[PDB]
Amino acid sequence: EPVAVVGISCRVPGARDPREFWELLAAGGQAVTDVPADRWNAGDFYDPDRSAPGRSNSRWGGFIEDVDRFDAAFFGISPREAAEMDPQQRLALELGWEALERAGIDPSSLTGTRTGVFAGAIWDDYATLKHRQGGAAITPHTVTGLHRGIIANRLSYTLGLRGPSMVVDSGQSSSLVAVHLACESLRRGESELALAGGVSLNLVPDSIIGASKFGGLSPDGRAYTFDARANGYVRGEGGGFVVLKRLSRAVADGDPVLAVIRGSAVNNGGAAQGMTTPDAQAQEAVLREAHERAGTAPADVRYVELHGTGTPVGDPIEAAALGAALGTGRPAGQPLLVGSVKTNIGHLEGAAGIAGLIKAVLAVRGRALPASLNYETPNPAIPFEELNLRVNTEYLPWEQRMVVGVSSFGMGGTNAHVVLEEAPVVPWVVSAKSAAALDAQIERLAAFASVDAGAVARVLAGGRAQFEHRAVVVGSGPDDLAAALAAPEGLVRGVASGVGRVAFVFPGQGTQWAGMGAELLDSSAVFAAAMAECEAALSPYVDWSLEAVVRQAPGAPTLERVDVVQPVTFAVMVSLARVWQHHGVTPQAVVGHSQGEIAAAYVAGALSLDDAARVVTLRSKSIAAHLAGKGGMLSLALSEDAVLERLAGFDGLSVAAVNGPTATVVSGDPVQIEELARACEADGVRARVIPVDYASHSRQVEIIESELAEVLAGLSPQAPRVPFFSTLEGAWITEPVLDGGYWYRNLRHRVGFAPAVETLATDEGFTHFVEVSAHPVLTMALPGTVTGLATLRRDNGGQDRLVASLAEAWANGLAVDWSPLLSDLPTYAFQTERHWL
Amino acid sequence: EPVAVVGISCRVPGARDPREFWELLAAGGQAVTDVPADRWNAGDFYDPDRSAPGRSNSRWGGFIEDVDRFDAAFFGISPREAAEMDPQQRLALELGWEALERAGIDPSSLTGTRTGVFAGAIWDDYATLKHRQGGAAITPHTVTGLHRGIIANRLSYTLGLRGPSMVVDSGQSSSLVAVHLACESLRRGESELALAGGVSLNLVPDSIIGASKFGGLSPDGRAYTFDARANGYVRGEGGGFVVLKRLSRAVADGDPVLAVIRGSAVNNGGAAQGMTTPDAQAQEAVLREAHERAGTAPADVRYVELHGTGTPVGDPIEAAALGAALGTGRPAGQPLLVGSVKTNIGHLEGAAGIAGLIKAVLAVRGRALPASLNYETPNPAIPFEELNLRVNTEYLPWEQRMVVGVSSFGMGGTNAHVVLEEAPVVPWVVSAKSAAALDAQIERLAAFASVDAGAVARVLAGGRAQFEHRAVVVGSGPDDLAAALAAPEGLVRGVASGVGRVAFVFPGQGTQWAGMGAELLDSSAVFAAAMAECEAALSPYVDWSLEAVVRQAPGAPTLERVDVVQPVTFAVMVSLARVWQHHGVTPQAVVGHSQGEIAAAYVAGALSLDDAARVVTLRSKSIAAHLAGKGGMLSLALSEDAVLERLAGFDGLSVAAVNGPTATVVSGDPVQIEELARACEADGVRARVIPVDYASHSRQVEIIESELAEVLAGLSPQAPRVPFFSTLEGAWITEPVLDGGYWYRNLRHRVGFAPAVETLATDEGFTHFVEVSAHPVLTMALPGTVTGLATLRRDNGGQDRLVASLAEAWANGLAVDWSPLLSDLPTYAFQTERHWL
Repeated sequence: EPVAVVGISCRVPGARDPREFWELLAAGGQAVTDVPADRWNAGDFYDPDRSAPGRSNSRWGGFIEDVDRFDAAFFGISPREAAEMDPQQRLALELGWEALERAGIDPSSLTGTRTGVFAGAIWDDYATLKHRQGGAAITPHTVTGLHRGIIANRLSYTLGLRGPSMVVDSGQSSSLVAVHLACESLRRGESELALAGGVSLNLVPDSIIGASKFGGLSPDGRAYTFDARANGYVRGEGGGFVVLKRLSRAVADGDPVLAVIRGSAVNNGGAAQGMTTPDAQAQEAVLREAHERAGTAPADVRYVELHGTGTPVGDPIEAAALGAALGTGRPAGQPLLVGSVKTNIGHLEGAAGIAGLIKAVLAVRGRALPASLNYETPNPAIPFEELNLRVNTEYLPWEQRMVVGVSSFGMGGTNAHVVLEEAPVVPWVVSAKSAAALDAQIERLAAFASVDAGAVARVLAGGRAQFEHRAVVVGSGPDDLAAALAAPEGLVRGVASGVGRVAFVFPGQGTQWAGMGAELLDSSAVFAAAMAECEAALSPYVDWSLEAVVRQAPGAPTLERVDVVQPVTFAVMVSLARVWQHHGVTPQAVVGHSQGEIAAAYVAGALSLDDAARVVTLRSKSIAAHLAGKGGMLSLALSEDAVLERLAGFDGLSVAAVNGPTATVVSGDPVQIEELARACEADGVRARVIPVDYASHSRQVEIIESELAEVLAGLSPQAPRVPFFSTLEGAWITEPVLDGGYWYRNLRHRVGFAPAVETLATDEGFTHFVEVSAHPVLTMALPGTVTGLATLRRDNGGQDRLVASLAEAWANGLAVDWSPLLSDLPTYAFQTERHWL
Repeated sequence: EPVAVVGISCRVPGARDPREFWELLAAGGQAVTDVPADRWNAGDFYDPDRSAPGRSNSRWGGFIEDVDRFDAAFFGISPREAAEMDPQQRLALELGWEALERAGIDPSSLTGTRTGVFAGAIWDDYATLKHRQGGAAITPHTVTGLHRGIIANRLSYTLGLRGPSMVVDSGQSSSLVAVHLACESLRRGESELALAGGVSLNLVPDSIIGASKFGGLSPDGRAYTFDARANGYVRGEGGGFVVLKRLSRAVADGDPVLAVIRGSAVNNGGAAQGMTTPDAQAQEAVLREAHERAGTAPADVRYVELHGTGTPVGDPIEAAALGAALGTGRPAGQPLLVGSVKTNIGHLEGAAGIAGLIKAVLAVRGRALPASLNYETPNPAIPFEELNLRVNTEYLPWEQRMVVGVSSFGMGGTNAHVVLEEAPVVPWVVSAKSAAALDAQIERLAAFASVDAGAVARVLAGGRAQFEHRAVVVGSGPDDLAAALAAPEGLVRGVASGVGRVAFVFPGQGTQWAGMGAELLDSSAVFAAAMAECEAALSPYVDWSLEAVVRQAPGAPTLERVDVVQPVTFAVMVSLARVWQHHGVTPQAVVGHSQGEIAAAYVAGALSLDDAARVVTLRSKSIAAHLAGKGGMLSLALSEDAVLERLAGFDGLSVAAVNGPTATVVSGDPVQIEELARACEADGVRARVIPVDYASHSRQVEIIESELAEVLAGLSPQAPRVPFFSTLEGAWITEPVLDGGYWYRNLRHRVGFAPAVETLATDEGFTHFVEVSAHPVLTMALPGTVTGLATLRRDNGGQDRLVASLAEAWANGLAVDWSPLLSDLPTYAFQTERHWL
C-alpha cells in the first residue's frame, strides 16, 4: 500500500530543482513575472476588457527560463527532431533523468526494467505553432514531436523502460491522477518503479487567451487564494517528476525515502452545476476516499496543499469541502493548515498537482510548512473559524508522523487527492557526455562541496551513469576533495573510447625501492593476503622473511643483493596483479620483461605459485652465486640498430633488451660496459650505467646453465589460462612449454619488449598496458597510441597511490569497480541548445 | 478479476452500431472509401511522391458519415458550445449513451454512481482548425471544446458519473490501455461500472499529411495485413465504448454479459531500435503478462485480433511475437487464427484497439471469426507455418470456452494486450426528448419488430430513460405489438409536462354495467383481493354475494335495483383505486360525486371499510324502500343558471348536480321531470332522462332522513389521510365530520362537482383527474386544461382496458411503474444537427 517517493525533480517558474523550489517556498518568494519578451509580446495581446477579441486581461505568469533550450545530443536526438519536438517532451526527458539521479539511481541501469511512466499533460501550444505554420511545415517528426503520449513514451524509450507508459489528461488534476495511477501500478506489481509527473508550458498566447475567455485569470496577475481579493488565478508553466517505489522495495534497496504516499483517490464532479463548476460534495468524497485508503484520520493530517487558485468561485467550495472532510473532525482551535504553491508560482495547470506534491515532499523533508503569499484578509465567503481551517500565512516549523494532503481539481471536474506521510583516500568520480558537460559537472560538484565524503562517493559511483568524459578527484576527506575540486586542472581526467584489450606488463629491473608494499600491506587486505601467500610460497627457499624485508625489519636483508630483490619484486608484482584483478581489471593478456616474465607466468596461470617462487628464488641465487659482481649492464637512449653496430670490437658485450624504439640495454663485461658508456658520452648521447653487478642476457649467463637445469628440472608448467606473450619467443605461448630450459633462455637471451608491444598493439587489439610494478620503467616506451597505466611509484606506494592508479585506469575507460573503495548532490549539467520550429 | 462487457457501442466507417459492425465483418465488407468531398479535398492534398510538401500519398480512408452532426439539445449543449465542441467529444457523448442503453441501463439512473470513464484519444484536428483560425476566434468554449480530457469529463458530467474520469494517450494503443485502466479500476473497486473506449476523427488533412510523412500510409489505401502486399496502413476514424462491470456484479444485477475480460497487460517497447520501431520481445512480454493475468494457456486462445496494420516493418514483428507467445505452445497444425479489422475499416488510431475489442466481443457473441480481406499470399517475411499462425482468410464458424486476444500497439511503443473469453397484453413504452425524436424512436422500434415481447418491454421500461415525449404500444404478443407499431398514429401518445397534483374522481350514477370487474377479477390479483375485502365488508348487510353479482351468477341480483347497484359500484371503485395505487398512482386528493363520495371517503382514509360499506348498503336500502319508483332525474346539456330559472313553476323539482359549466342534472317528481324534458325538446335542446326510479338530491330524500339517522348513527369517521374535497361542503374536509348526518346531506343536497374541479384546478394545482370508475361519466366535464384519465369503460373492463388506462396515465407523465405488468433493441434516435466552427 505505502509508496515511497524516492526521487524528485522539478522545473518551476523561479526554481531549477527541488532545493531551489524549497528555498523559494521557505523564503515566501513569488516567481510570477511579466510575460517573457522572447516568446510573445505581453501587451500586444493585453486588454483590460475581458471581452476584447483575441486579447487577455493578464500580462503576467509563472514562466520557466529557457524552455527553448534542450540538450538534444545527450538524448541522442537530432537537431531537426529536437526542433520538431514539443518543449514539454524535452522538459519531461530532462526532468525524468534528473528525478532518477535524485533517487540515486543510474538511469542507464534501468534498461529493460518494469519502470512505468505516468505523465499529466493537457496543453498543446507547440502543436498550436505547428498548426499555425500550416501545410508543408509538417515533417516526418511533426507527429511524434507533437503527440502528447510521446511525452511519456519518449522517456520510456530513451531510458529503455519496459513498464507501462502513458499520458493522462484530466485537466489540472492530470499530474496527480498520474501519481494515483502510478501508485496503483505499484500496488498491483505491474511496475517495480514509476516516474509519475506532469508538465505544462505556455508556449503561445492562444492558451492565455482561451483561459482569459474561460474567465479564470486574475486581472492583477496574482492568485489571492482563500483571500478576500480572490480575483482569479495566474497561469504558470512547469514540470515535475516523482520517482515512486513500494516502500518495502525502497527500504530493501536502501533507496532514500523522501515521503510516503499513504493513499489517494480520483473521482469526478459528475453532474455539477455546469461541467466547469467545482462540486464541494465530490471534493469531500475524494478527500474521504483518499484518507480512507490512507488509513488516516483528520487529527493526523496537519496541512493540506490546496488546489487553491484564487478564483472567487473555486476557493469557497474547496474550503467548504476541506472543513467538511478534515477541518471539523480535527479538534476545534487547532485547525487544519492550508496553503497553495500557486501563491508562489501560479497555476502550473497539468503540472499543478505534481508541483503541489513536490512542495509537500519538500515540506515533510523540511519539517516546515510554507506560507501563502497573497493572503491578508480571510475570504468572507469562507467561514474559516466554523470550518476550523487556517491559511498558513507564515513559515511554520513543524514540530506523531507529519501528514499532508494534496488536492488537484480539473476544470472537467476530475478531482484527485493524495495523502503524504513523512518518511518512516576516497574518489569522487564525475562523468559527462562531453568535455564542456564534464567541466560543468565538475563546477556543480565543486559548488556542492563549497557532508559524508564516502556517501557522496557511493552516490557518484553507483548512482550516476558512467559516460565517456571522466574526471576523478581523490582526497582524504570532504574539505580535501572540495579544495581539490578547485583548480580542477589537477583532477584525474580522461576519455573512455578505444580500450579493446588490456595487457598486464611485468617489468624486470629498476622497479625496486626500499619499502615497496609496506604501506600497502597495511592499506590493502587483498595485497596483504597475496603477499602472505607469496611469502608462504617463497619460504622453503629464501631463508629470510618476505614481510620482514618489505617492512624493513632490523634483521632482514636490505634488497641490496639479487637473491633477495628478485623474489621480493616477484611477490610485489604478483600481489599487485591480484589487487588489480580485485578491482575489476582482469588482463586480456600478460607480457613480462626478463624476471617479470616469471610473475607474468604466474598471473597467466602458466606456472604455479610454488613453481614460480622456486624459479625466481633459485635463478636469483644462481645469479648471486656466480653472475654477481662479474658483469655489468648499461641503458642507452638509442635504437638497437646503431647499438648492434657500436658493439663491434666488444666481444664481451651484447644487446640485453630493446625496450622501445628509442632506448636499448646492453650487457656484458664491466670494463667494456664502461668503455661503451664513455664512448657514448663522447658523442654527446644519453647513457645510464645500470646499478647491477651481474650481466643478464649476456654470454656469462651460460655459466649458470649447468646449475639452472639442475634446480629448475622438476617444473610442471601448465597451459596458460590468460594469454601469455613471451618476449623471449617473441610471440604467444599456448602450450605448457615453460620448463626450466625456458627460464634459462629467458635469462640468457634478449628481451624483445618493443616487438611484444608493437605486436600486441598493432595486431591483437591491445589498447591499454597496465604496468603491474612497484615503479613504472616501461610505460615511457610503449607506442604513442596505446595507453600506459602504472601501479605504484617509488616512495609513493600506499593507498593514495593505489587509488590514483585505479583512477587513472578507470578514467581510461577500464573496468574499475569502486565498491571495494566505498547526498543531495547535483544532477546532470545538461548542455542545452536552443531548438525551435 | 473477470470483467463483464455488459454493453457496447461503436461508430465505425461502414457501421452505425455493433450489429452493423458485425454484419460488415461477417460479410467481409470493406468500408475504406475515397476522402469525403465535404470536409477536405482528396486530390488537392494528394501526390504520389511521398516527399511532396504538404501532400499525402493516400486518397483513401475509413470515414464516419456525419461527424459534423450532433444532437446538442439532447445533451443540453448550446449551439455555440456545440459549434466549439470537438466532434470527438460529441461522438464520445452519443457513444457513451448508446453503450449504456445497450447494457440495458437507463443512463439517467447513473447520476451520482461511482462509474468511471476511461477514453483513449490522441488526435486534435478540431484543435488544428481552431488554431488555423488564429486569434480572436478563441471563445469561452474553445478550451473545453478542445481539451481532450473533456472527452471523458463531459460524459461524466452529463450522465452525472462520480467515478474517475480521464483520457489516456498512449497512441494507437490508447483505447485498449483505457480498457486496461478501467479493468483495474473495477478490480480495485474504485469503480462499480466503467465506460472504457476511445475515439479518433480525421477532421483535417494535417493528420493524413503527418501520417504520410511519418511514412506508414498505404499508397493503395488498403491494409494488406500479414500479406505480401503490405504497403502500409490506411487511416480510419471511429469510436467505441464498452460498458464494463465485475462479472459477479453483472451476474448479480442480471446484466447481459457479452464477453469477459479475463486479463490484460500494458508495457512499453522501451529502448527499441528507434522509438517508433516495434519491439517483438516487448510484444511477447505483453502477450505473456496478459495471458498470465488471464490465467490462460495457448491452447485456450483460438484467435488473436491483430494490431495488424499492413506496414511491412510492423507485420513481421507482430507475427514473430505471436508465434513466440501463442502459436508455438498451441499444437502444431491447429494454428492460432489471426486477423485485423483494419482490413475492413482501416486504422482507427486511438480508437483502434476498442474497435478490435468490439470486433472480438461480436465474434464471441457470434461464435464465428471474421475474415481478413486484403490477404492472398502469406507475407514471405513471416514464417507462418514455423510460427503455427494462420491468417483467417474466410468467415469461420467457431465450434471449451471460446477465447480471443486483442493487441494494440502505439507508435510510442506502448503495447497493450487483452484476453476476452466468451460469456459464462404487454406495453412497449417509447420515450424521447422531442416529437421528431419520438417518431424516430417509434420507427426504429418498428424496424426492430419487423422475440420475447415481455423481455423487450422490460428493457424499454427499466432500461431506458423516461423523457417527456411518450408513446405506448399495447399488444397481446410480439407480432400484435409489431403491427400496432405500424400505423403509429394509433399508439397511446402524450407529453409529460404540467402534472403538479393528481385527484382521484369517484363518480355517482351512470357508471354501472353488467359484468364490471368480472374480467378484472381474473386478470388483476390486487383487484380481486380488494373485491374480496369489499365483499367481506358488505356481507353483513347485503344478503346477496358481491362476486356472484359481478360474475353474473344465476342466483344473483342483476344490478337492476339500487340497493345492489350502489354497493357494487362502491366496491368496484374502491378496488380500482387500490389497483391505481398498486401501479404507482397515489392520489394527492380525492373528490366524489354523490354516492362516489362514500368511495372517496374510504380511499381518503376518512371512513373505514366496515363503515363505508354500512353507509353505502344502508343508504341504498333506504332508497329502495322509500325513494325507489317515486322520483326521477334528468340530465340537461345546459348551464345551471338558466336551469334554476326553468325550474320555476315546478316546486317538485330541483338542481341535483352541476357536473360541468355545460350540463346540469335536475331531480324531482317524475311527471315534472317529463314535463321539463318535453319543454327542453321543444326549444331544440339536449335532454337525457336518467334511468333512475328515485330522485336523489331532491326534497323527497327528506323522507328517508328519519331512517338514515337511525342506521348511520354509529359511524366513527376519522381524519382524512388523503385530502378529501367535499362536493357537498364544496371545500376541503380536514376534520372527522363524516358522520351519518353528512351522508344524509350528501344524498339530499346538490352535487357541486364543477365547483370542486374549478377549485382543485385553479387553486390547489391539481392537473390530472383520474376517474376511478367502471365507465367515464365525468371526464367529459373537467376544464379543458386539466387532464382526465378514465379507468374502465362499458364492456371494456378487463386487463386490456386496465393497461390502456395505465398507458394513458403514464403517457400523461403519471407515476406509472410498469414492473407489476412485466433484447438488442434500438438505441436513442439522436436528432443530430450540423454544428461547426
